[PDB]
Amino acid sequence: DLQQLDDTTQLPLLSHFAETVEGLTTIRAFRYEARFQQKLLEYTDSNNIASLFLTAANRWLEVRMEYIGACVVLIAAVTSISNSLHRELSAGLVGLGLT
Amino acid sequence: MGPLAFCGSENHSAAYRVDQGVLNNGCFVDALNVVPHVFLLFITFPILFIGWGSQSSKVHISTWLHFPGHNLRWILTFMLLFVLVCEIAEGILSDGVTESHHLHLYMPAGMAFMAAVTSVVYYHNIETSNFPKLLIALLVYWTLAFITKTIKFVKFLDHAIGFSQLRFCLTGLLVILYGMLLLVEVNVIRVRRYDLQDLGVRFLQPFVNLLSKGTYWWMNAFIKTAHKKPIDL
Amino acid sequence: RRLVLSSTFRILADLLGFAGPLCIFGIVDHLGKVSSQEFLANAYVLAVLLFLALLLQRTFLQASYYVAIETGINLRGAIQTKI
Amino acid sequence: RARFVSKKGNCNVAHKNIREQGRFLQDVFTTLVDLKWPHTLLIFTMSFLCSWLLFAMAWWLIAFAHGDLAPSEGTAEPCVTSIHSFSSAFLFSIEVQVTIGFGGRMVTEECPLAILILIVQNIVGLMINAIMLGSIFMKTAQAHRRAETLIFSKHAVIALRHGRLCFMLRVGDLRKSMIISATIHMQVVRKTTSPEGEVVPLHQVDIPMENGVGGNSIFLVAPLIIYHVIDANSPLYDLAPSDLHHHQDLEIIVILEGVVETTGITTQARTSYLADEILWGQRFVPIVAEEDGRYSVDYSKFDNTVKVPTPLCTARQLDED
Amino acid sequence: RARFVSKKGNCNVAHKNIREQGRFLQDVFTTLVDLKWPHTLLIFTMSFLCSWLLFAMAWWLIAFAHGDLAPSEGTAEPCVTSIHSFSSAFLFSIEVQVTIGFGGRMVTEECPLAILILIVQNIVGLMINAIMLGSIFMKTAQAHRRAETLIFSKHAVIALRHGRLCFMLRVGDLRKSMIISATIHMQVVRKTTSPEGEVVPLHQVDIPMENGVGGNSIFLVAPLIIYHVIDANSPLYDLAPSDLHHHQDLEIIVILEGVVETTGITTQARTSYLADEILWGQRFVPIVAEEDGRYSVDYSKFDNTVKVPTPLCTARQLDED
Amino acid sequence: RARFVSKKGNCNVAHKNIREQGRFLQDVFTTLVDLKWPHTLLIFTMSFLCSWLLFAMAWWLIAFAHGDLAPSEGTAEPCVTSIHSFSSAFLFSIEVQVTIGFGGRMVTEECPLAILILIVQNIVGLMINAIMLGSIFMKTAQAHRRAETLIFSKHAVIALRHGRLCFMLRVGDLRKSMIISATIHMQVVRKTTSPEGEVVPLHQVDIPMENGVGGNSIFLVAPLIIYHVIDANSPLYDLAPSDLHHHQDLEIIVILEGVVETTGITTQARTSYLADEILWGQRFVPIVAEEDGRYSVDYSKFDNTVKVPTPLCTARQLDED
Repeated sequence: DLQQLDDTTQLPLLSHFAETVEGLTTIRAFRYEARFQQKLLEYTDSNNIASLFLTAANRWLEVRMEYIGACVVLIAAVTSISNSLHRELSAGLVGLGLT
Repeated sequence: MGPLAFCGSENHSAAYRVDQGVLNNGCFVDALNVVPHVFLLFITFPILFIGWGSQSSKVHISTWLHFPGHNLRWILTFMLLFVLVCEIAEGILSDGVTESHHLHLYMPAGMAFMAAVTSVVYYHNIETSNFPKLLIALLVYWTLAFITKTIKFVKFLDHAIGFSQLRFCLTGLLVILYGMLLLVEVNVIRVRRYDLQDLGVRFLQPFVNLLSKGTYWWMNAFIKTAHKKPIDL
Repeated sequence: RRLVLSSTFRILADLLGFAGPLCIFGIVDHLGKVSSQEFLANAYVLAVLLFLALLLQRTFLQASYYVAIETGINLRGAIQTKI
Repeated sequence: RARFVSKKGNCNVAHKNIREQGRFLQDVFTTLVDLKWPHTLLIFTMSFLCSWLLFAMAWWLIAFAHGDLAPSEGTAEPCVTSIHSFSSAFLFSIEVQVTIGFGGRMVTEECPLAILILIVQNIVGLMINAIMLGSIFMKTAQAHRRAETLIFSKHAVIALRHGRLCFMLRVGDLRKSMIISATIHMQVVRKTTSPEGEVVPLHQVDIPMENGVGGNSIFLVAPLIIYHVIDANSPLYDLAPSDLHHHQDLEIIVILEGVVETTGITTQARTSYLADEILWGQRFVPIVAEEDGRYSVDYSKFDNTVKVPTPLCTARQLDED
Repeated sequence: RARFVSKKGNCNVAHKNIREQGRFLQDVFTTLVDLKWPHTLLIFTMSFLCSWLLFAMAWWLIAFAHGDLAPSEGTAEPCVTSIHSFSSAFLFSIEVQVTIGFGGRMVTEECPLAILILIVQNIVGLMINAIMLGSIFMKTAQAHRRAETLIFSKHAVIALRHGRLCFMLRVGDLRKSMIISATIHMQVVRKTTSPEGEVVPLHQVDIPMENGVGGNSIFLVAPLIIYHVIDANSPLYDLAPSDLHHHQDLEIIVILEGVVETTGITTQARTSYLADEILWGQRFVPIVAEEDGRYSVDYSKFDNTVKVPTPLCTARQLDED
Repeated sequence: RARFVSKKGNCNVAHKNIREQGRFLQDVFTTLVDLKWPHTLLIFTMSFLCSWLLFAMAWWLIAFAHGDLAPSEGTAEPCVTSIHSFSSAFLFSIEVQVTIGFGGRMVTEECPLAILILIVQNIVGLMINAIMLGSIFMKTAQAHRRAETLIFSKHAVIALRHGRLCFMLRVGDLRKSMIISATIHMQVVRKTTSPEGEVVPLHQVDIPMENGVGGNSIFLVAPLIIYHVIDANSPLYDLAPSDLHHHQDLEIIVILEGVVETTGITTQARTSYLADEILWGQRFVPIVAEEDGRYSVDYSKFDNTVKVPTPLCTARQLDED
């Protein structure tokens, strides 16, 4: 849904650029330049807030996935030392486990 | 494994004795260490229970002013929580040599662990209320903890066990960080004494805590409300 | 300055990337048959030290990542207004 | 579709975005008795356990600081007798702060610090005894639990009396405790709009209760019929019989306020009515009977109503025949 | 024939068929102080005896579970000292919960279960001390016992003053405790019928007290005459002199409400009048006298009345000469 | 320039030259709970320490007067056992007056003077327990700390509704505790002059709240807009739009009074408005929203206002077109 928000704010900005390259003599003819500059500014603010929200969602996903990726290292390290201290993993195969 | 003593149950029940130099006992100095942690834990759970802890049962749910020292307290807190988890480990490996269950090695930093976590929950709920100077419970905690750790550091100096002991380098690192927390709290006293504009902004990641800047806890409400509704412009 | 904030977050995240092979060296150098040298050669505390160092490495790497995205987004808005 | 107050008297308000949490922090007492009951017993038990355990650690500090927890005992007499554990000091703090005071553990006059910590334990323990027992008595002594022993009509009606239309409902009292200065506020609340364009979403405007003086006071012993006669300055003047249905924005709330004669603390009974809870052209039955020299009201007959012939028009239209 | 309120202020209502007993169950506190006094001392004594005997069985369980009730004693120290019966544990629960705490029976630190049952005995005993002592103080502190020290006239009268008919009665205060904001509600209650056919059996409609502002407030220090002037909007406008007799459906009740200045808790004094308790064409005597710089009211003269010549017609008929 | 009441509700009055200090001396209780909190804990601790130390000197007098502080002991049994210091008698007075009662120091039946001083210590200690614990409970139980959880509008407005000008403000409640009989007194206070020459410096005259009955009572659950319609008998009839600026002598204060339903004790919330805090020709936004069957008010939107077109003239001038 954040991806759909990003593409639905991506297309009015590019069609605004494609409009204002086409009707440039009319838009400069009406002297409306600062107002369509302000319409451009509004379109870029909506584009920047939707790409920043997709960014913060992706950064949320990557900190949660790598925090539970760190739990893999903790649990596999403690079962390698708790099994290799008592029983026989022959004290070299734990380097594969940790690596 | 025995009755839980706080100290040496062995050596024909020695080291409870105070006899000569009264602050020269290590059991006396960690018994002086454990008193500010229970003072914050027993002043703070009432005011956080009555002021933020489900007093507003589901109906509170927006502008977030930060106090100065804001990155420094949380980064210095994670240094404290790191080195005090090393104190819990270096206590329990020193306890596990002889079967006597000396509880002076791990119980006072267990209370300091609960005190440092509830101190940061006290700071997190004393900002965004912006009652600014109900921090006088917190400055009391850094004064008493810094005072009893300097007594523990010079009493470690008086037995001349220094730089070989991990408990010595541990407690000296705790000595310099407790004064660091005390100087950033007197920096909070320094500006003025005993705002940020927010008009429908909803992207909170510049102005949130340092931990929740780092692991993005503000976004969790947006991913909770995304299952309610497809979100809009 | 936001780029050097992003880069020094990647400097400190990749400085904490180089804890792991030292932790592997310490753990299986312990398995060949309290002072500090015995305290940094116990493999249980050395494994939970590896856990906290990798934890801080991952959150500093994603903080480097976010502030680089935010600097590029303010770049894109500024040069779109300049174009 | 969404009612303002419930039929049991609870209000369906969400309270979005209360930013000012420091004004919640400046008050503690109404926040303390504001809580639901297992939080009150949790703050009761953990406040007492907090004070007993912290003063128990203070007595354990005193007995360690004199070396009385050392079992190597000479002849010098301890500051508190017969403490040789932490749990003996926890028993000693439980003997001090509750003032049980058994005497196998007791204070002697060796330590002046034990005398000063006994003084501040007795002051702090008497102060939390005053605050926590008066707070639990004000918790159990409120009359918000009174208000559902003042049962209202499940359906309100509208009927014709003395030529005019009167909005009628009935309210019953269930015990012999009378309510001093029983005041009635009937508020009709809906979304209205100004002629100048101000739209207000829940506009609580009151209708006056028709009393006979004009001041709203009743004497609720027997269940009596509260009636407001719809006049031209009342906002129910253009109410249709067809308007009394679901999803019509029309809500009447009836507020009974008074003070309970047994407790002495005041109360507020509230109910609501949706627009399809109003029965057009109906009235109540007489529920009061007399036998053997006494009067008798029937609470099985309390929501019982009866159809009567009324004209099916507004009170504005009953000024035009 | 059957009066609504008594002359002593009690109301003769029977309350038929209250089916909803769960709303009586949801409240306990006003039901607890609602009771007559030997039920209150029975629930006081049996609540305390219930808690002492149940915690006495808990201490007897602890002393059996350590085997300290076995008289075959070695050297291992008991959890509570010197309990060797059930009745010694009942004495020990009476020492704990009242916090008498003698010390021949006392708790030692062997059993942690004894420490936790001592904690929950002290919490439950302090909680029932707060509830039962505040409940017995709110039982003895109410001002429903005030209301028969505010004695009304035994006979009410109707007389002529300022051209018009005024319904008069007198109310006396018997002590030096003043009543703040003394409000008067006079309600005439009878079976009336609507013009549209609604018969209501006990229709409590109020008459306004003639004050001088219009708001009902008096200052009862001396016994003063409450008078309501019968006007055309008052419902006593067509009252005959021949109507004041027995079995006429006409009942006036007079409600004096205020707050006692000594206790601080509010009160309600109520009386009634039957139709043959109204004396037509009579008035009171002046009962106030002055001597030695002070005023004196005579309570032996308080129900004393006097015949005066009035016309024997209605106030409707006194607009027609 | 100088406001009468603050925006937080405190009043800026100096109280010059109160000569009659004996009427302050005749009352002690409202002066005692009148104090700021560390003076209350100082009078609490020093009242208890005063009574314990003075009765400790009385027990030290008794133990000196029998010669029990002489260590030359024969066989005659002391009046209090095991006192041989002043501090043992201070411990004994702390055992008596708190009723801890350990028993190593205890009273025997030799001295009748010890029995009478034990009786008057127990009476004086129970009396100061009743006064000091009820005084500290009435100190923590007041509802002046309630009044800043009843937040008013930071800016008041004046707008047009039903043809006329209405002075509008909004007041919000922040918790689920309702306020019974919420009364509004809006007072406009300024220096006015009589036509006969009497200049009064702070003339508090009230404007009536427009309710719908005329009696000032609201039901504050949702935050609602208090409006007073400016009429010809109101003193804001000649108010200009240009008059709403700084150093104009015009002050409105808004008094919200009621009783808290949780505590049972009454409250008073007050705010003020300066003349440049009034925004001419503006009104509030609608802050009430409905979602999922419930209503929602927005306290972030609570001081949010909006410009509307009004004529820039007085209400006197709006009778002249």
